[PDB]
Amino acid sequence: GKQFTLYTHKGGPNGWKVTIVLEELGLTYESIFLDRIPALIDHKNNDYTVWESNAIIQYLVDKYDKDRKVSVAPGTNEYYTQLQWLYFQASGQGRNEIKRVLGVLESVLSKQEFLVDGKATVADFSFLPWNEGAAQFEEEFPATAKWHKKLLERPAIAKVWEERA
Amino acid sequence: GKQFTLYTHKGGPNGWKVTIVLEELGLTYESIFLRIPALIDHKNNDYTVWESNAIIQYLVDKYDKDRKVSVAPGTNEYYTQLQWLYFQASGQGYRNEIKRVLGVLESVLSKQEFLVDGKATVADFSFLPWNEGAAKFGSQFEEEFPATAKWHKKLLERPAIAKVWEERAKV
Repeated sequence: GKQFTLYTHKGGPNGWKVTIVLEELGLTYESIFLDRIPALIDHKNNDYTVWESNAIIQYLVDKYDKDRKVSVAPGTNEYYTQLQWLYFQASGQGRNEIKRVLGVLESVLSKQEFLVDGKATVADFSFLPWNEGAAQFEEEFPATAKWHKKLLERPAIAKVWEERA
Repeated sequence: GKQFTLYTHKGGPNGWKVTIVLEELGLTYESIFLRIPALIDHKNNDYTVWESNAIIQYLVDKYDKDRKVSVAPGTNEYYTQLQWLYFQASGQGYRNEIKRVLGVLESVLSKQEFLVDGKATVADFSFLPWNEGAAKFGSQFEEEFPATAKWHKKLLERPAIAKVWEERAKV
């Protein structure tokens, strides 16, 4: 049946992150709600199991985004720039903190289209659920607001966003 | 001159974290006191990266080809190692939060020698500076978390890490 099993909590922003990626990659999965988590089991890789959402996401793109539709290649400088943003997102998902995170984002996005290169990647996507909590916005962080809005309009993400309610 | 420039704050745990890896890999570097930390690789057209665990990933993937202290990119173990690096960055951004983190560590290290089955990696190294502060909470560390305390202690005894710890001491 389904290639992956995703263990998550019901409204879990992290589970949502991972789901956005699964959908972007056209991968089949089953979601199981509990109540670390989230966790991913890959039935085509000996039921290899990984947790930490951004690690899960790295695994999905490196192994299953060979077309680089939403990710850069392993072993390139760009990969470590992608990784740096994925760490920034994870550190920032855990006020002035929100504004500081947004400030960094704006400082980059006002100058280039996406967090790495001029391609939407999982670096950008990783902020969506958190950012759809962090909300006047378009006034103080216009580049970020616009980028966020445009990410939401990608068909896979719009579908996930529907399921999200 | 020095292959890397590391920007960091004077007593910074994240800096020490990165320095551990630079030394384990025998790479030349200069430290400048002031995200931060940030690393500049003069042998890679001054490619520049920040976030200590992204920096560290960069350092092992490119410069630990012998796999002395890391696993190969592409393998499942790589993603497990990555898992622990994210857990290190997150879990340690009352202080039962500390005991929660140590709890997770203990549940693993009581059943296996290191975080990634078999050998010490940067996954293990990543916790060292944070763990040093946490063990300044009396002896609840070695009492509640003996596997973790053993593991931590033995990591500190690695020559390179001992050297970095002398530097960290005098700094």
